[PDB]
Amino acid sequence: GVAMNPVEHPFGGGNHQHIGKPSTIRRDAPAGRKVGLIAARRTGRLRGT
Amino acid sequence: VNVPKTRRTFCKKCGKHQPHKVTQYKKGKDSLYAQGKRRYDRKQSGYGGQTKPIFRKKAKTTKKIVLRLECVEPNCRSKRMLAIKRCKHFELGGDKKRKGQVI
Amino acid sequence: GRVIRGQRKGAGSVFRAHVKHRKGAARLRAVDFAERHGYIKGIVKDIIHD
RNA sequence: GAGCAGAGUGGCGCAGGAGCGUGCUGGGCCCAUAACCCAGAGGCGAUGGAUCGAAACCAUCCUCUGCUACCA
RNA sequence: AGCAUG
RNA sequence: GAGGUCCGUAGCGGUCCUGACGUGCGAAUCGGUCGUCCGACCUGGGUAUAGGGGCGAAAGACUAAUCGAACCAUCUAGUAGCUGGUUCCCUCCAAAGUUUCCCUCAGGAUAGCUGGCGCUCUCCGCAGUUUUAUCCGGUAAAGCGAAUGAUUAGAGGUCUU
RNA sequence: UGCGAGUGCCUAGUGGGCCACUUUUGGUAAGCAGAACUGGCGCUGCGGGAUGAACCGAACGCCGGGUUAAGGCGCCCGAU
RNA sequence: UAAAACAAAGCAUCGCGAAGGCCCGCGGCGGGUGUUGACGCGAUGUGAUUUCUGCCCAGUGCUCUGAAUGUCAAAGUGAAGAAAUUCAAUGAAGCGCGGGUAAACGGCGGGAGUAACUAUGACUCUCUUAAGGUAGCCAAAUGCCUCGUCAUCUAAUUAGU
RNA sequence: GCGGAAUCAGCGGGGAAAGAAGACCCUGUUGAGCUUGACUCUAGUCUGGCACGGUGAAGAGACAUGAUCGUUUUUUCACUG
RNA sequence: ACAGUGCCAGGUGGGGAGUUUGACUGGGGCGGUACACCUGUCAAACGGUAACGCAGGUGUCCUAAGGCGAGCUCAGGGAGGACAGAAACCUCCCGUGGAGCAGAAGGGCAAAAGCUCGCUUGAUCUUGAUUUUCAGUACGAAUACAGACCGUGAAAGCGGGGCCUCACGAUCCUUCUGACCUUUUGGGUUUUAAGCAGGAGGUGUCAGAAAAGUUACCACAGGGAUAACUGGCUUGUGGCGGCCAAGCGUUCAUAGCGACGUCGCUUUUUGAUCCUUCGAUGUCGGCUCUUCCUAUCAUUGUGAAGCAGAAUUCACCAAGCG
Ligand SMILES: COC(=O)C[C@@](O)(CCC(C)(C)O)C(=O)O[C@@H]1C(OC)=C[C@]23CCCN2CCc2cc4c(cc2[C@H]13)OCO4
Ligand SMILES: [Mg+2]
Ligand SMILES: [Mg+2]
Ligand SMILES: [Mg+2]
Ligand SMILES: [Mg+2]
Ligand SMILES: [Mg+2]
Ligand SMILES: [Mg+2]
Ligand SMILES: [Mg+2]
Ligand SMILES: [Mg+2]
Ligand SMILES: [Mg+2]
Ligand SMILES: [Mg+2]
Ligand SMILES: [Mg+2]
Ligand SMILES: [Mg+2]
Ligand SMILES: [Mg+2]
Ligand SMILES: [Mg+2]
Ligand SMILES: [Mg+2]
Ligand SMILES: [Mg+2]
Ligand SMILES: [Mg+2]
Ligand SMILES: [Mg+2]
Ligand SMILES: [Mg+2]
Ligand SMILES: [Mg+2]
Ligand SMILES: [Mg+2]
Ligand SMILES: [Mg+2]
Ligand SMILES: [Mg+2]
Ligand SMILES: [Mg+2]
Ligand SMILES: [Mg+2]
Ligand SMILES: [Mg+2]
Ligand SMILES: [Mg+2]
Ligand SMILES: [Mg+2]
Ligand SMILES: [Mg+2]
Ligand SMILES: [Mg+2]
Ligand SMILES: [Mg+2]
Ligand SMILES: [Mg+2]
Ligand SMILES: [Mg+2]
Ligand SMILES: [Mg+2]
Ligand SMILES: [Mg+2]
Ligand SMILES: [Mg+2]
Ligand SMILES: [Mg+2]
Ligand SMILES: [Mg+2]
Ligand SMILES: [Mg+2]
Ligand SMILES: [Mg+2]
Ligand SMILES: [Mg+2]
Ligand SMILES: [Mg+2]
Ligand SMILES: [Mg+2]
Ligand SMILES: [Mg+2]
Ligand SMILES: [Mg+2]
Ligand SMILES: [Mg+2]
Ligand SMILES: [Mg+2]
Ligand SMILES: [Mg+2]
Ligand SMILES: [Mg+2]
Ligand SMILES: [Mg+2]
Ligand SMILES: [Mg+2]
Ligand SMILES: [Mg+2]
Ligand SMILES: [Mg+2]
Ligand SMILES: [Mg+2]
Ligand SMILES: [Zn+2]
Repeated sequence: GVAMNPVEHPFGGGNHQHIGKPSTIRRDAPAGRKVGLIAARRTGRLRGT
Repeated sequence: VNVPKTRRTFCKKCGKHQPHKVTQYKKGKDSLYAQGKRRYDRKQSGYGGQTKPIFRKKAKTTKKIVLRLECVEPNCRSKRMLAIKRCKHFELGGDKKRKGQVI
Repeated sequence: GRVIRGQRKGAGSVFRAHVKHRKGAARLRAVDFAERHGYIKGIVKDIIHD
């Protein structure tokens, strides 16, 4: 998504390839906005069970 | 500023100077059945979003202070609305400042 | 903006499953009197790749 | 150039009716030193004004540090 | 409980 | 005799010469030189996806020489404080770029400057002028042995420190 | 001293200005920027400044004669 | 503009046990994934292999629990009033309140003194933050000063190493 | 200062040469693409209320100084149409 | 008998829609407010008068710092008196204001407009007229009256805010106050609502829209009213050259130099301005090629040296050739 243009993905655009906004989003997001990690309870490298 | 709680001043109904209790006027609670309010409600009802302007660019920090004067005569009970110049601080019946004393 | 690809996948134009060479639905047999009370047997004829 | 912030015990800092921890001095403990204990001393960048009275408030100077200074 | 050095 | 293996035909593509041409053979072609060439390969036909939609190994790329929102008709003679144009003669009069207000500074409203039509009178009134009286002013000049603010140099006194 | 005055309607264009003698603010200065008074150019041709928007003279119906303004009178070129 | 861009295998997160996850649709017992079932479907980041992957949950996100003061709409309840009406109690989600999470977006200091010639300063004191840039790497396609300083390459090099 | 018909082959000084109502800059109370902590809305989605929408049995209640009987609010369990 | 559906209610909702994103300005941006006001000056002795001209101030404060009356005189200095002093308190003398009057500045003021006391609420109710900006419109502010009711003083008088010049705000909507007020519509009563008159809730872009960015993917109408490149005026800065003569040059101002001062030229630097050019005059360098200038490096001819020779400096005619 970061490799696209802002017209066609909420992640594209910018003079650097960066997301520019948190990837985690609420489950109650409209279609078009619901991209990335969906309603993540936890994120990062799992360390344990 | 400081204003005493009793003022001897003209009473329109009696036609002569009488004593008056002095208090501060506060704006009353808005009615739901004022003609303008119910016109506004009927215009808001529906689709179209907000219709009348909302004021945002406030500029004045101070409001004019308005004194409510109650005639003390037992059967007169007249009231007048009396405004004075605007000031940041206000009080009723403060202590009478006295000069020539240590501070 | 435009409709995004994950939003286009639900219209089923070019995102439908390629199912011409699939051999069928993999389903157990329908329940019946014999299966509910006793049993029946079958011979395993083929083992194929779909 | 224009904007902002900061000048105070030897050195780092707090803060309208001059202090903190460290440093220093003197005496304790110790064979002695550091550690520890008991005390003491040391001073609001400059100028003018408001206020009864200011390190603090308001202006002007002397230093210092940061943010800018685009577009052809 | 804490006890470094010559 | 394996390999998204190498050189290299056909095919597919399009590097460099920034070569040719550049009112061209051509609204993208030509030559030499190039990349790949058993694979994520090339290709006909059929078929599906249609405009704020499609499709995109992602360049805002392609969607009939049209794409950072196709094309056709209509609403529509859309709006323009902004450019350009605005058709015969003669006679008489003849300016303004200034005041106040406006999301006002390429624009208006308003006063001023103009013209036209008159009317009421005349054959006392007025004046971008002087004179005679009468007031008003604080600029040029001057002053600092006069106030305020500066500022140079010598004198004479004293116990005033 | 000079001169006929008063008064009412309707009204277009204009609301980018510029220059010069004296006064004058900013700026080193400017064919710079900003004001005061008067006159010009814009809206204006004509004689002179060789040439020129605003300089000097003078303002304009079509002509004949005469005379002047400012500026000129070696030749171009009218006039020592 | 053929590239350093995109893709890629690999790595790592996230949601979902079907009345479900993601998505389409004006609408229906509508439809795609789905002839599918976690070794799967869907959503993101990084980019083979080798070696590593430091600290921060203060901010902004996401997420788990609902009983303390809280707030909190419509409907319903009660009371007063002649009635419209007003008042009161009650009180969902969501915000606040309390945990977690950085292979989520992101972030990762300054000032003084000191070693027996100077120079550095391992060491000390101090103000401070959520944490104060760890392992590595460089005038790099990232360094203004800058044509940095040394060495090498040359007769001489703002170039290269 | 000077200048003499009509021409041919070259040439790139000049015509402030040609093409296109400057694409840079500014103005317009002209737009569009995109973004968000701009303003005003909105699809979707989460939650509450009323209707579809029934049958019982218990618990906690308001009722018609203890209990009973029959009116209703709610919690739980069970039933099916 | 809950999923679910129908209809309401609250939350979330750049997924999507519509729209806005001031002005002035030595181009625009950033900065600033010269956008509403006040004092001195500019400002040219009536009044008026500009620039992002100069020096400043304002969005307040005051139950008294408003109103009367009475009684006093201030800043400062001199001379004295236990502690006491540079500076506490007392006394006398001089003292035109050199003090104070809320604040910026200007004006004004001495048995007061200053200081201290006494009594008070003219900072109240009402209709007109006038001045200031001005269009002779509004607001704000102010001035003379007039009619009530009061304060104060023995009284004449003075007072409807602050000694004067600033300190503030329309339509619509809401809110309070006032009348034995009018309407609330076929008639009557009572709530309610609407009127009329006076205050308040505010628009600081202050005669008063409700409002964030980016475009190097861009478009349109125009603009030389307006920048970037060239040309024009100017020459601060840059470059070059003079005049004077403290000193240097072991002596010696001037062979060669030349401080402190001062006068110019040039348009090969940069600025300053915005006159031409936005229905287009092709932007830096390098290559190639021509010509011109002199402010002369070398070459020809000369003059001076702190010129013995050699080499080297200063200057003159001189751009022919490098
Ligand atoms: C086909 O059109 C052209 O030639 C191209 C063009 O638009 C390109 C614009 C730009 C230069 C900014 O790229 C242009 O050249 O601009 C203008 C031009 O047009 C012909 C002539 C002008 C006008 C007077 C002399 N000068 C010559 C060049 C020039 C150079 C500039 C500059 C402005 C100009 C202008 O500003 C920075 O340097
Ligand atoms: Mg891209
Ligand atoms: Mg988007
Ligand atoms: Mg960032
Ligand atoms: Mg509604
Ligand atoms: Mg191969
Ligand atoms: Mg090959
Ligand atoms: Mg190519
Ligand atoms: Mg070519
Ligand atoms: Mg050709
Ligand atoms: Mg569709
Ligand atoms: Mg492809
Ligand atoms: Mg469009
Ligand atoms: Mg206009
Ligand atoms: Mg307005
Ligand atoms: Mg025009
Ligand atoms: Mg004067
Ligand atoms: Mg004078
Ligand atoms: Mg001028
Ligand atoms: Mg004209
Ligand atoms: Mg005329
Ligand atoms: Mg004329
Ligand atoms: Mg001449
Ligand atoms: Mg004649
Ligand atoms: Mg002549
Ligand atoms: Mg990641
Ligand atoms: Mg990390
Ligand atoms: Mg957190
Ligand atoms: Mg390091
Ligand atoms: Mg080389
Ligand atoms: Mg290197
Ligand atoms: Mg040519
Ligand atoms: Mg144009
Ligand atoms: Mg155009
Ligand atoms: Mg405008
Ligand atoms: Mg728009
Ligand atoms: Mg918002
Ligand atoms: Mg949204
Ligand atoms: Mg939008
Ligand atoms: Mg503007
Ligand atoms: Mg005058
Ligand atoms: Mg008196
Ligand atoms: Mg009276
Ligand atoms: Mg007074
Ligand atoms: Mg209105
Ligand atoms: Mg770009
Ligand atoms: Mg792009
Ligand atoms: Mg111009
Ligand atoms: Mg130029
Ligand atoms: Mg010079
Ligand atoms: Mg000598
Ligand atoms: Mg001009
Ligand atoms: Mg040309
Ligand atoms: Mg051309
Ligand atoms: Mg010469
Ligand atoms: Zn009364």
